Amino acid sequence: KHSLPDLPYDYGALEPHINAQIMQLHHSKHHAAHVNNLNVTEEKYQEALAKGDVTAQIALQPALKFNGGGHINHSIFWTNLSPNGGGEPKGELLEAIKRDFGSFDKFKEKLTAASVGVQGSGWGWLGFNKERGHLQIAACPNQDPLQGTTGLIPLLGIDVWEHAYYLQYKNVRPDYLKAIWNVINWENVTERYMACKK
Amino acid sequence: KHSLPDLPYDYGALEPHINAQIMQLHHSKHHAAHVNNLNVTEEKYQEALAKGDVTAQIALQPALKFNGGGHINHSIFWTNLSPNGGGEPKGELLEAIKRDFGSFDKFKEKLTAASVGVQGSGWGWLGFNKERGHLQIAACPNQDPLQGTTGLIPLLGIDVWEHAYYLQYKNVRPDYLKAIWNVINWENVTERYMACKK
Amino acid sequence: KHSLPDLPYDYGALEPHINAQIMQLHHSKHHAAHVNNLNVTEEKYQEALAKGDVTAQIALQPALKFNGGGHINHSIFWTNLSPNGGGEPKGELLEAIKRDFGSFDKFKEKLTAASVGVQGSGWGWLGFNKERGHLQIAACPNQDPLQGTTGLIPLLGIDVWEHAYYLQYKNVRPDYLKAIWNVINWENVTERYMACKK
Amino acid sequence: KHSLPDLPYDYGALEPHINAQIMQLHHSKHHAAHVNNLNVTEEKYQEALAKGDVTAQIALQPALKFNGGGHINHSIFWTNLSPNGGGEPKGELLEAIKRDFGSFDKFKEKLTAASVGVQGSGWGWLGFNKERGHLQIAACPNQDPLQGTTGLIPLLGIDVWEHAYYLQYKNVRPDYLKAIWNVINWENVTERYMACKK
Ligand SMILES: [Mn+2]
Ligand SMILES: [Mn+2]
Ligand SMILES: [Mn+2]
Ligand SMILES: [Mn+2]
Repeated sequence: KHSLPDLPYDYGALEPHINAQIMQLHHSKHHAAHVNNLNVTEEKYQEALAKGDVTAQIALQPALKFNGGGHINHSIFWTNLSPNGGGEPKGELLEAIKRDFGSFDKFKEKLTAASVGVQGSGWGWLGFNKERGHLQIAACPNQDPLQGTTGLIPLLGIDVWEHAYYLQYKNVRPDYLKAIWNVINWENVTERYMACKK
Repeated sequence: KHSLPDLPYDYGALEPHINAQIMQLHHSKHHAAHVNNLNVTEEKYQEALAKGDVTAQIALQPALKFNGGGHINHSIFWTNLSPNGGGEPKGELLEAIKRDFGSFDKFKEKLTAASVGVQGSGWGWLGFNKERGHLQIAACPNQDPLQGTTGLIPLLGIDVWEHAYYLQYKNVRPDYLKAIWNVINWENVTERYMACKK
Repeated sequence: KHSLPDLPYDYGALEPHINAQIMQLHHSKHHAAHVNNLNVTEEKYQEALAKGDVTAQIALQPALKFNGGGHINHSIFWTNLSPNGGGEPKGELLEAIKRDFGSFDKFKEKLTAASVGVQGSGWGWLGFNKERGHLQIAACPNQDPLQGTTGLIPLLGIDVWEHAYYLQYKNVRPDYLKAIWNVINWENVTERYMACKK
Repeated sequence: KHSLPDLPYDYGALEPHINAQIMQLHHSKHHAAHVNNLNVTEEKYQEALAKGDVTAQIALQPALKFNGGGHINHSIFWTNLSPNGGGEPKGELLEAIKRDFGSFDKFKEKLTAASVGVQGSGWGWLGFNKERGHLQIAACPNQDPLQGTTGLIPLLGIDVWEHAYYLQYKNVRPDYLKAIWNVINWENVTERYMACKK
């Protein structure tokens, strides 16, 4: 049974970068719905699987990927942010960024571009390519999860669905991108990165 | 050269169903952006086409469909709404609705379902299948335009991108859908339908 | 579990419309591989579901849809053909074909077009739309199954993957489509169609 | 106006790795049809563009990408092969492969996996990522061209559509992949790679 995880901070902890109304709706409504729907879908898949009903398993894929992915994505997203975040990472993660993108600032331009480049709903990601052994930027549509659809280990995700920023920045997604850099929990991203050094 | 058409009414003409801030942003920003992006992309295609640069033509497709589609969809959308709208259509359109969907209410349930069913950004459409000579409902992702991607002639469209309802209804897309029926310009939908019968 | 069904005829029973080597490979190798891969994938999904591993479920979707779809599609296809086939259906099925497509010949022109119109691998289908209560022609990419991805009930399928015809007709898919009508099992298609009106 | 490029060798020049029947059909029929379809589509697109018909432009995208990509892909493919090729590439290309994939053998395994991994019709590619300045392996569906859809510069392509191997290898695609390494034109692959060093 999946559950809506608790945020590591209060709804207004990311102000003024991401306002309180967005955090509350995003978490209590959007993420919550993904969780509730995911549980129903999984139960239905178990029933279809037990019956060897292939058509039913196939028909359930859209809801499983969408809500299952949404659960994966938002859960990671909350840990990627912090009221004590911002600045730049340090140590091995910082060195990997320089090595793979030239500089931290160049990395920001790249992740920003991937995030701004999404037409429609989606996510921008900084990931780790296990076979190439280096960092890699990628964009995902709707709620398609990074690992489940590309194989890359997610380290940092940026939600660019309109509900992630509209109330505060309206149509100007770029302003939202410039703002979010102020609340990134580089400690969490670093931990996720080191988990790859397994 | 494509141009941003003026709305058929003022920004606040659709209150309280779709508020003034939504109408103004939707038209002055989202649609406005599609129009220029479309014109720039077409001029770019003209140059690639002239040079027989196939890679260039292919790389421009996402922008052309997204903004070209954005222009087509929103242009139809404004005409589909009216401060004097609402109610039910009459004549041949209504009879086709009864014939193809059973009743006006059943049709409403079906278009609402298709619209509510869009995962991510998209549109819900009531269209006309010229091949079969009857009505047909369909959903399109992002800005993919109905006729250009399915062959169906657009009669009535419902924008379900979060920017079309979020500032007012937040995450409750179903409440937006319920509200929009109050401003449907059935005169315009009937016109588009009869034109398929020219 | 799932197992490879036996053909309702010998591998060379559809000559000279579809030669023996194609029937043999298509059934004993292609469909066979789909079954074996399906069983393995279902087992993997059962494990991922039990552990609540959503990423694993997502990652397995491509293999599940492709091989599960492959098993579904080929199983129907074998029953849709017969050495004692060809001609035209009768009774209610023919009645619906005339009503929904104008005539049997127009129907053939339409399904033929949808089949030849597949760019890449896929299938052409004559299905039944339960909601609208009438026939509907649709095309599906790769092994995506008709009902699982469109909701339409499959009645007659035309495999347009190159392995369904290349050994005999090479690149000329139209020649293959022209020939297959000589072996369509209208008894089976009528049976499927009657099962829908229940 | 686009034209079918002559092969750099005779149809039976790649025996016994890729027989003469496949080479003749692949070039004179498959590639040839893409060229014709491309010219016809480009012309129709020019007509639509001139009249500002956005719907017409969108409707033509599938045929343009499919046949334009087809022309791009096969044109590169022909130059990627040679009766005097095979073995390992000489010069910097090999050092780059060692750097980015560990060794030549590892490189072959990955490109083979990416090629065998295509479900349905498609291509396997060894490309060059200009932004990251290193080699990168990717797979593309149907005829979607590498540079046009991913931005990666094509260096070596492996056609895995069934028409590229079925007449000779039937369903055993892995045997086709094994055999193709014997005719790789590393001179051309290096030529394409050096053009990326700029
Ligand atoms: Mn979100
Ligand atoms: Mn909109
Ligand atoms: Mn098949
Ligand atoms: Mn080919």
